[PDB]
Amino acid sequence: MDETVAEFIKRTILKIPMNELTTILKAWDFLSENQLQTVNFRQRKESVVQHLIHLCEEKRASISDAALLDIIYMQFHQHQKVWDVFQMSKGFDMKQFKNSFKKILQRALKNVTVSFRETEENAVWIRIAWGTQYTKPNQYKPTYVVYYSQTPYAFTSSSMLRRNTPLLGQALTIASKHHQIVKMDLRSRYLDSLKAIVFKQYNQT
Amino acid sequence: GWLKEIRKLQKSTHLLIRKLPFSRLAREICVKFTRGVDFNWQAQALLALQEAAEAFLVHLFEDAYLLTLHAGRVTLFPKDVQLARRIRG
Amino acid sequence: QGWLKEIRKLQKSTHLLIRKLPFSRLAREICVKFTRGVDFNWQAQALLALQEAAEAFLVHLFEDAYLLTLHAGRVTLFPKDVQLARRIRGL
Amino acid sequence: RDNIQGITKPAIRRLARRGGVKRISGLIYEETRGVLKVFLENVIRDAVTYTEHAKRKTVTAMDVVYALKRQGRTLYGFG
Amino acid sequence: RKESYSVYVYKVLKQVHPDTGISSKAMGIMNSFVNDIFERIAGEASRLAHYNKRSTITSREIQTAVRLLLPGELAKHAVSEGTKAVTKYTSS
Amino acid sequence: RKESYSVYVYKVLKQVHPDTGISSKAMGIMNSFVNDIFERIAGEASRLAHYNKRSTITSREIQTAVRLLLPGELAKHAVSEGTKAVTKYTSS
Amino acid sequence: AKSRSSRAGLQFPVGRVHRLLRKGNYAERVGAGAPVYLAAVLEYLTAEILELAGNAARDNKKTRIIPRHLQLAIRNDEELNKLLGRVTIAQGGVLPNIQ
Amino acid sequence: KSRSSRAGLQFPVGRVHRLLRKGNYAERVGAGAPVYLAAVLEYLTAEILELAGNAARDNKKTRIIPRHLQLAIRNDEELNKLLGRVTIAQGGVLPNIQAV
DNA sequence: TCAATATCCACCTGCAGATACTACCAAAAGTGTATTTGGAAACTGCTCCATCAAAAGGCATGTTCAGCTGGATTCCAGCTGAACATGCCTTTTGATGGAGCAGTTTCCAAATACACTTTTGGTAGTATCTGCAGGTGGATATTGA
DNA sequence: TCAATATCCACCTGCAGATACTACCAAAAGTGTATTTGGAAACTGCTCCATCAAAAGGCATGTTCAGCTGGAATCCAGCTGAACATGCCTTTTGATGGAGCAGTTTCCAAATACACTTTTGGTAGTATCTGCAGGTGGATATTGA
Repeated sequence: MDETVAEFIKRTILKIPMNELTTILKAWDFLSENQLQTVNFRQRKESVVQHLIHLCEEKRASISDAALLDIIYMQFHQHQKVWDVFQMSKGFDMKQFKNSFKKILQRALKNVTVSFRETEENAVWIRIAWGTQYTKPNQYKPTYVVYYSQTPYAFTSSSMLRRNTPLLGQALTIASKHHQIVKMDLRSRYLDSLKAIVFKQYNQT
Repeated sequence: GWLKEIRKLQKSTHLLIRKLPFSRLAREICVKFTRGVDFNWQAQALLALQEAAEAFLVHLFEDAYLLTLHAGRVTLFPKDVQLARRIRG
Repeated sequence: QGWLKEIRKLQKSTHLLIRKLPFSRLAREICVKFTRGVDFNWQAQALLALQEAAEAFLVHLFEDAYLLTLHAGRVTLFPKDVQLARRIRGL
Repeated sequence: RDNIQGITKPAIRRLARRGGVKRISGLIYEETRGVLKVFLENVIRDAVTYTEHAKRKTVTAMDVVYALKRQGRTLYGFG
Repeated sequence: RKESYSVYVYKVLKQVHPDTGISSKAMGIMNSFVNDIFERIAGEASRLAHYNKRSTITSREIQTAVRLLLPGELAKHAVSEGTKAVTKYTSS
Repeated sequence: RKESYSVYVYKVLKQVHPDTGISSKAMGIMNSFVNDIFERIAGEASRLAHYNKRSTITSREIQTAVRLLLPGELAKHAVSEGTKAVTKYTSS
Repeated sequence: AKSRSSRAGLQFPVGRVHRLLRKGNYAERVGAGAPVYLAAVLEYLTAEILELAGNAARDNKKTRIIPRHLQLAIRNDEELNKLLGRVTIAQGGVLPNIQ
Repeated sequence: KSRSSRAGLQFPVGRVHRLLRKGNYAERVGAGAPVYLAAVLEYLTAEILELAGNAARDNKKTRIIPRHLQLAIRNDEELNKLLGRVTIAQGGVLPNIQAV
């Protein structure tokens, strides 16, 4: 594979504690369980990741697979990031939402990378890597979004890279069955705490 | 006059290349060796690199203008920069 | 001609070009000015090492310096060429 | 823009003047840029090795100083 | 009392050029070659461990020193060879 | 946690030029100067002891390294100063 | 019983390299895999040079290597010359070069 | 009772000893090596500072800056030889123009 | 263009120095095994200092001109190379002693460890004070005449 | 040479950003006292190789001449610098992260010591064989014709 995705996957895997590497790998499912059994998880981390990277090289891994891995990693390590809330008002199936969001971003910006993954409670996790009309995207400064289709609420992570927030909000508002969006008075590092109060307000207005 | 500008620029010590262009170039070069990763750069590292580069270029220009005069000229040619690098090693 | 035959012959070879006794004599004369006036002995391989190094130095300097005659549009080697080569090298 | 055309004619003229140069040919502005690019590539390659060895994502001044010292160039004012 | 690398140079030579000998003056040059590169690599490896406050020299220090010293494709192949050697040393 | 030679540079300065100060950028240059010469001298002294199969670095190694590194009259005066220092250190 | 050069698959000595690293005041401790790596590197470089030199010898119609051949090899190669640019080979001569 | 005082020095003898011990220069270090080396370092330091202060005086200033160090070094035949592969930050160049 | 003379190039012969091979050996150096220990990896976490945007004004960009310089040509006298005849200095060879190198003693100097005192680095909060920027007045060289 | 204009120096005032000076502290580190150990100096002896002589001839030295080249003087056209008007990119500032750096734990890999093989360096002695020099012998360009 390209030398730029090998480094991405290696750096991503070196961040994962040995106490839970196997669970993440199993969820990713890119490597078969037989290949996992082939590996030794007791020698130092560098050799383990060398072996896993060789396995990925035998197959053909694309930036989509690595993006899926990064999404899965953040599902477990939510607290690493600060999470902000957005609200949508004045208002499609999941596939239409996916296509509209992706096409909006691809029209505004020539070079991007988008990915989705489903989750319980009708949730969808989104990862966006921002680019420009001249330059490639940055895979190490992404933007993560958690949107619950049966609700007008959307939660966002604080990137060290602005200049794309209004476009993101517009894409969320258009791809879904809404036409406006605002920011709520809630922000913290604990996504579940925001979630609980937000749906408490949603169910009990 | 060239004579006033030479005298003024030899009394001075400040850097002559602007910062942001040099920073952009040095970050563009770095990303090729890091395999796509955008490394961070301390502020005191870019100044070091700039000082070194400007010194290198000034001394090279001196050595080359030594070779323009050897040939009976007043005007600096690339012909003269190439040969100085060969002789220096 | 005669210069081209000699150049071709000499670049094809490896042997030393300065005679040995004169080089030995000069090196010993230089050593005696250090040492506080006493005459040191010399191994033979030492003098050969020094001679190889010296001839290499001189041949390479002549190479670097005949590039400055042609720069100046000449064919004849002058001393200013050697001086400037030494200056630019940093010696 | 190509990020090396940001090294302008006046800057190169200033470096030349500080070097004592009276006149300059119009073909000196592209030659200098290549020289500078080569120098920077050589230094930065070694600087990045020193910091990736240490398992960092941040280039410090000591890495640059070590690289230059390797290349035969010793710089004092930094630490 | 005196020791050298001539045995191993002769083996390598008979391994790449089986029909070809080597004179005594040349093997001195090769022995000098081997002693020089050793010193350079070990010197760089000494500093990297000092810069980073380490008391042990490992294969990683040697690898980094190889990358710093050797130019281009030559470093690439040297790294490959050393990595294979360590790999099959450990697996025995 | 960080250490330097600034105190002693300031003393020496007040000892040669009592009316004269020094800026912070310049003392960095002087600290870099002191660290460089130390490394050179100690590096040469390390080799002389290795060449001659010695396990100890003494004042003789430093003296020889000084002669090798420093040019001309500067080495002469440095040797004089070091010899006096050792002489009056021993006599106490 | 078994050596370490054989485990590694090498001709160069892994014990001697270990000894020289320990006796050279390079650091307090020395790992197990450093001598293996270094011996492999040295073997690779030796083989490269000897290959080029044997080729040069054959071109000149000789069966034995001499310093002339090593010099030709080194100066005809764009990388070995950069590694060995401050080095003079005894009894090696110069490359033929007019103009 | 300090070692620098016994020797007549301002530079630190104990620190030099510690740095020689920790630098992997040899398995042992004697007692006169630190004093000898500290004295040499002090001599060179003062030799540079004198010329730098003189250059500052010529420029009508009471504070030393890297320009003065550069002038001192490059106008002295021996210090330039010692420090000829060195570039000094914020030092500039010596004025030099020449007729054709 | 012709071609003898160098000159080149190839090819064969002989032999002398230097290579490669075999045997002995012995020592010193590397390997295996078991024990203990300490350095470094793995995981947390917190504060610093790096990165990203924005607003504007100062330096760079573009066009024209004319004066200066680079480059080619001609001519002539100085100076280098080539050839030839001498002979003086280098090269090769061999008896000789001075200095390097190994082995044995011992003794002086360095490492190890514990207690105790001193010094240096960093922060808080000052207080100067040196040097730079702007303003103004006096004095000369060079531009063109 | 006259001369105005920059330009050159010099002096002055103002101020603010940076250097010296105190306090203080407390952590790290250096010093002093005993004790043990081993590295290097001092002495003797031995044999290797480096200095010092004397013949032989091959390369260096000196003179002269012919021709090649360096250097100076013309001349012409290309091209670089200077000046002016304009606008775009760099500099400065403020706001957040995210990555470096310090802390704790533990476990795995390194040092240490002892007993046992093995490998490499050196020495006779053997022989053999590669390449250098010589000479034959075929065949090409070359500067004088």
